[PDB]
Amino acid sequence: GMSSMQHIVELTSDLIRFPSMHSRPEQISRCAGFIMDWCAQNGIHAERMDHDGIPSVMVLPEKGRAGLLLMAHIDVVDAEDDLFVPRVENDRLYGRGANDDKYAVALGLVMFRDRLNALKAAGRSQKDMALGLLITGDEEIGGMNGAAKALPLIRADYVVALDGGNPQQVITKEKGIIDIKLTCTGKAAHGARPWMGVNAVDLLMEDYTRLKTLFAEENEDHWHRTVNLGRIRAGESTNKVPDVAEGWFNIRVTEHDDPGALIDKIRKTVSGTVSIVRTVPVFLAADSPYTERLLALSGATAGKAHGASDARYLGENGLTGVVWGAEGFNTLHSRDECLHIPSLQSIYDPLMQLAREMEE
Amino acid sequence: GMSSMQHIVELTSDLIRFPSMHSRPEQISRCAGFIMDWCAQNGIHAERMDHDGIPSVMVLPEKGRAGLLLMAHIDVVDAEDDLFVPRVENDRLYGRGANDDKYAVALGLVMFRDRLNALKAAGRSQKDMALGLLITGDEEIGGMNGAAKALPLIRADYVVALDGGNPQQVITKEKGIIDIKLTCTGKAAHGARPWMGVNAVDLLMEDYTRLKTLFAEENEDHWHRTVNLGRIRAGESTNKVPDVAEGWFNIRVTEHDDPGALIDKIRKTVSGTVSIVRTVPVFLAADSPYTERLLALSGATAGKAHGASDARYLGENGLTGVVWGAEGFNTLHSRDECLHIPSLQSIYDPLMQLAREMEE
Repeated sequence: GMSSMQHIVELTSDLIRFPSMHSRPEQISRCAGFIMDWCAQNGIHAERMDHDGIPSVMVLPEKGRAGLLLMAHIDVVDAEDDLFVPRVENDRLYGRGANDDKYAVALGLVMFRDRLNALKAAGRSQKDMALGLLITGDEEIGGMNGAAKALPLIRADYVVALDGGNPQQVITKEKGIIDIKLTCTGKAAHGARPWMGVNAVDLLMEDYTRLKTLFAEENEDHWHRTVNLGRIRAGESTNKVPDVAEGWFNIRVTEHDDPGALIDKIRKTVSGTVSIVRTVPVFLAADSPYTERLLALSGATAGKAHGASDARYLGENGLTGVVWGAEGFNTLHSRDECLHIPSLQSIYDPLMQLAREMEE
Repeated sequence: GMSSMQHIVELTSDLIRFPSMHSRPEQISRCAGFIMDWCAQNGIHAERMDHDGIPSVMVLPEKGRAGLLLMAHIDVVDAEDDLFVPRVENDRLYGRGANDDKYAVALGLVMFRDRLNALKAAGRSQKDMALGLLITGDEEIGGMNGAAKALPLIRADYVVALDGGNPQQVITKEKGIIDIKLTCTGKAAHGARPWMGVNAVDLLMEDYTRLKTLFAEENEDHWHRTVNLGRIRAGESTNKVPDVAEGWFNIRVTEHDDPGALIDKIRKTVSGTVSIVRTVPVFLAADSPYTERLLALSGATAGKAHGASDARYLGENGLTGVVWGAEGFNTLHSRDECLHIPSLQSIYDPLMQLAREMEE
């Protein structure tokens, strides 16, 4: 018989082979179908939902409920083709999704199987489980059709979003997001006589300089608000002075940067008009005896992360939880993406003990 | 007199009703077809040829030859629908192509018909004409399939490109054009950790700042090289650091600015990669007794202009000519586009006299 550790690496490797990028929606779907089949072949009842083309799989003690809910996702960021061929080197598994986030999917699936098999041997059944899984297909694009739709269906006592941190760091804080569009209006003219116009790109550049002044803080841990000019658009014809320029900025906020105040200050600082595209709140984990117990069981300490996750949906659903994960050496979203294989046990052991303590 | 010019107003108005934009090649073709039918109906022998959907309509005394060739174009830049319904008010004809350039087409055709009928009444025929017409369908996109193809087939003593200047100014010099694309490559990163990337938009903006320092010459008539950033594009997702940014620049050059030297200097100065979209040489009219006679007949003075035209093809075909035209109040390419109707006589009379002098 194969070890659970080896089962997880094998399953993770299988999942990696689906190039489940958002530009390949049928691959996200097929990867979810593979999961449904894996559950089926293991005697595990799972339920699939699909919302506006995004699949989520729920693997629960019973419909609508779990004790300890593990939340993970099967969508991945873009990679070149070679990163969809998993490989092991020394104690590392390499590939897109090795640490973000297919190992977590594999780990939760194996944990569920393992514990269900133990309960069955004792004459108990899936309804006796405390552990449940939520596996979604759109975390990388903000979770609107995945976690946002699935979480309202699940009464859970505690949620671990297995998509961040490391074995020593349970994430209790993540930066929020304000995406804005700045529109600068100049004056059209013929490119043959451009002194008769006012180039709206030059205006947008002047505003960008001004906007950067509100993002002047720096420190070693980069724990401060940041701004990123993600997209710019101006003009159509090469030979006209453009009269409208648009820049889309991705602002990240700490818990101390009130978004409303910051929006007001930005509007006072720039000459162009500022529209708000979307906000994502800072994640602040609720105080919980489950968190204290997880820290005791794991030896991790509470930490903070730059990126937002599906943990942003816990509060709107009155759920409590944290972000956690195995060791990826900060290689997420890169060609070097890997998983430290031995670190799987560091996650499995405390989560399994927690789940068992939560059983009746 | 005005009743005779009214024939040109009417014909121009009919031509304006064809939305002969490049996105509507069938309308360019149909408008050329209308012209061919008009010639036949008026007892004028005309010839059409096409290259990649661009018509050239030639109305000549004999195959391959004219004395005074008038060169004009039927293609127009885009407009809203209401600009294709011609209207007259306050001594002005309004619509797309009213001044750029369907009035000139109409003017040439009416000149040709008027003089031809007089010749026929005196027992002469089309072979005895001095006047010829070249009507093309791609001046607005650079003429490579119109004027570029027709001019090598026509020997003319003098050419008037009726597509610029005004009744007081015969244009003997036009700036050249260099159209470039600048591509800057940075380093992708997630917008949550932007310090891990290099923003290609910042790179492009920095190169644009550099590029401006090569266009620092100033003088009171703006007779110097210029640069216009016409279009900028970077990014898809707000939440990534963009790794490629593109800008398209329209550069104008005087006779003093060698285009190869300037391109080389640009490439040396900017960090990004510069691709040449196209170049158009400076137009410098050859000295000619025909120009001196036209000035005498019209009371115009020689001038220079910032924009370019199909006159840029004269020199490479060994032809002598100038740019001239009726009064459009600089409303080309605008919603206000119009022709001052009384200016037609000011163009008709000197050109008709010059042509008669070339018969003798």
